[PDB]
Amino acid sequence: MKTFTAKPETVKRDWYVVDATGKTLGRLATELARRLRGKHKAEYTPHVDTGDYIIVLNADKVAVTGNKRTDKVYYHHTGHIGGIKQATFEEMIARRPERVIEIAVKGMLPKGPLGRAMFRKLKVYAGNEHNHAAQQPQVLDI
Amino acid sequence: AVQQNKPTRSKRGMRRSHDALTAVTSLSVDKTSGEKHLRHHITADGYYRGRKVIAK
Amino acid sequence: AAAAAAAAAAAAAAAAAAAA
Amino acid sequence: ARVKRGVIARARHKKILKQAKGYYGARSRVYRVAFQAVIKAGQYAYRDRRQRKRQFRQLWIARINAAARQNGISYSKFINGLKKASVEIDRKILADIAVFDKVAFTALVEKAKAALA
Amino acid sequence: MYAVFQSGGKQHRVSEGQTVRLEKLDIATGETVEFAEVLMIANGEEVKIGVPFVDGGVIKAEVVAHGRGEKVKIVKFRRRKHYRKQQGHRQWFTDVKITGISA
Amino acid sequence: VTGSGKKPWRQKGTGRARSGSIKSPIWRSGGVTFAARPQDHSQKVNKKMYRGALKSILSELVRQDRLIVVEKFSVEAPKTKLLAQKLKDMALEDVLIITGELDENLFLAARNLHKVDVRDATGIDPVSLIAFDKVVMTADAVKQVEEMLA
Amino acid sequence: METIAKHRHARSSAQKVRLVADLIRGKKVSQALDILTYTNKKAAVLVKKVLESAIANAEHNDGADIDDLKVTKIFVDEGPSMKRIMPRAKGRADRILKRTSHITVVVSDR
RNA sequence: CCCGGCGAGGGGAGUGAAAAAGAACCUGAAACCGUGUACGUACAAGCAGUGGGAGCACGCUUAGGCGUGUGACUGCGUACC
RNA sequence: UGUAACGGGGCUAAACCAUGCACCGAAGCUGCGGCAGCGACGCUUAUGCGUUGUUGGGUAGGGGAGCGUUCUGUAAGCCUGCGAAGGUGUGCUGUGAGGCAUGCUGGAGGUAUCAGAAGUGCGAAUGCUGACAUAAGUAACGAUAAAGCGGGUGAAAAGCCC
Repeated sequence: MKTFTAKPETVKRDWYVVDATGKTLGRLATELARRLRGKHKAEYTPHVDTGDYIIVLNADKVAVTGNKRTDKVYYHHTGHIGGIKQATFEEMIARRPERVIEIAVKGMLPKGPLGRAMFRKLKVYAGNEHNHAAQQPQVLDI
Repeated sequence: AVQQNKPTRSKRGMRRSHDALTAVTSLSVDKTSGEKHLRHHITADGYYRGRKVIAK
Repeated sequence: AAAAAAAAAAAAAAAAAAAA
Repeated sequence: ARVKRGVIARARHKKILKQAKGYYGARSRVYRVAFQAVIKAGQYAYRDRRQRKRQFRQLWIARINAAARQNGISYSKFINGLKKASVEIDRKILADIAVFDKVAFTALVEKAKAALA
Repeated sequence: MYAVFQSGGKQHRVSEGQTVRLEKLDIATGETVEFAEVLMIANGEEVKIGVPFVDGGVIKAEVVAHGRGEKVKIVKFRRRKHYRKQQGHRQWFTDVKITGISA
Repeated sequence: VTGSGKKPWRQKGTGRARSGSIKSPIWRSGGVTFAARPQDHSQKVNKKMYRGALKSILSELVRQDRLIVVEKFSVEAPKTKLLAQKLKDMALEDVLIITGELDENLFLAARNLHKVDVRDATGIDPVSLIAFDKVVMTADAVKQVEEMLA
Repeated sequence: METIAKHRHARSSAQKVRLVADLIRGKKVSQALDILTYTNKKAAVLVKKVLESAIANAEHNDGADIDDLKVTKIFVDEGPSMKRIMPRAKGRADRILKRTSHITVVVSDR
């Protein structure tokens, strides 16, 4: 009847490192969200923090196929006037490749606080270099 | 205008956050007047740095 | 400790109908 | 034979208000808006009373899923293995026993992978 | 320390020597009632079974009283109507103390 | 009401109250919509229910042996210390002292002590039998009690 | 010591008297008396009189020191409101209150 | 008697069985408004509660993993007539 | 008004069609514990019981059962100053209305049980009265005929007296 529960001292947070080259857009993000949600590990449940750090490599070589290299719309609106700020996969890569992963995870994570804690766990970089190897990411490129 | 709706108690104490008098640490001492006086003004016996201004 | 208080009943209307 | 309406007013109120504590602002203070509150309160209790056995029957399923995933098979394939095993269904709540002993859970897994097979 | 068994409207794991308060079944205060519908053994020695039932073991336990439930207030209410019903329910309970897995 | 019809608004134009009156019953003055007055509270009850009662009630004291026929319980003089001993010596209290017979010193003396009141055979009713449990009557009283009732 | 202090029927705007409890809440005596007399408000010289009287009982009524008195609790409670009327205008009058307080100083031990 | 303006008012001191019985005086609720203590709360949107539920203070749960108070977070949930 | 003619992310199969298998999913259905209504069957007598069937979403509406409050009767009876009612907290309890026990306050009356009668139960009527909020320390402080100084008194003077 009565259960184990999570506590943020009874979940040991972990460093993982995930590919991006052979990986494919939104199908990399479901791997992020998956891990984030704590259904890759022993737990109680998502209902408190279940995040656990995880790091993409590039964000430039994530495949978007031919027909969304063509145009995948991304919308944004600034709440002013006529508004509207529009970018494509492409214009994003111009302008911080990182964003094609931040927007992906955002709408695959609920509301504010626990997605916003669970933004902090995921890191986003452009280029496959490591730059934080010192807090021992352990392989999970797979 | 004429308001609508009843503000909550919270919303009162929230405005009254900013309401209060500045604690100047009013009392102060000169070596010309050891009195316990408000600085940059009268000591209550006319002095300011010494020198009686008062005749009343 | 005297008290005197009445009630009021006079109009606050002055404004005129819309679209007859 | 004038009846003064007991003290029965703010005595039957006195119940509600004491069972209506803990509430931010006038939600508890005011008798009107601590009665249309008390209604809604009970309504939810009664609502969620059944939602208990939903939200747990999500919580369980979730975690049985993760467990088995890491090991071998999927959720679908698993559960249909406690089934195919017979009296050892083990419920869904108590299908999870992996919290303090993963290998306790893992035995069912392996046993069930062969029942399926 | 697991071995689940039919407790009727529920089933329950074994906690060994530690009291459990469960849904009322039957039996007057005092007296032992045994659950030989035990259908898993894995008491930390990792003695798995997968088959229907455990033949030859019981889960023994002593009833240290039974009693009524506790009240929670049942309103069935429909707004815009004229309808409320208030209703009290408090259940009943069997307690076990547990002494089982005895061969 | 001691009020009047004076109207505390001059129709709509203002919204202090929809009431036209200070002779309303919902007012501070009040009025009350179904105000008390003279009302009847007397019931018929047949003469054969009346007798009917005092016959079942009679024949209930008998089954509960508490009906006492003792004679010459009349008192010689106003002095209630004689009407004390009359009950006491026969180990009675809570009495009616009910007889059709006429002794006025007996009616007078019965008035003091509120565990006994003046009762007569011809004056007979239920409630008085029922409360004042011992029931005291002369041989003559019963003989008359028959014709009066049944 | 422990002594209370009330000036009941203080005519004074009560939201304003609340402001000046805070001003010297728990900051010893013998400088908390000085501040009031050299700051703003005539609420200052109304709670001031209550203050030096609380002290004076903490003297004479047991005590002998202002050296070991801290103004532990100081509040002010809403006092009886003085009902009046305002001819507001255009045949409308309103009960207009001369709002009031019970100035309460409570000095204790330091 | 004391503070204060031979103030008001209050505090003491006695009166009294009681003065939270002190004259606005019986008992003095409730709304309303404070003060203290414990706990919570300053990146998070919505009938503000409810189910789950972490952490914390208390009663230690006075051996026991519990109760009381609170409720981060999270699943629900559009007031009443 | 801004994607807003996939819920959204996102997706090139996670789409779409066909087939098949598995699982999820409700207050449904089943399990378990417990309740009540009617019908029936046995036991059995105002009787009431057990057994069993089945039923129990519910406004308008009809019927059927009760609680409580104030009073009168049962009451110079009972309870109570070794502390009633009411107020204010808790535990226990009942299907519920509620009740019961009890701590604190309080300083006196209150009333088992059963029955009788009602000004008999309140959130709503721009209800009514009374109390106190709210906007708020906001608006305004009643003339655009300006006051300023120095004395005086008094505890305190911009406004008063001179």
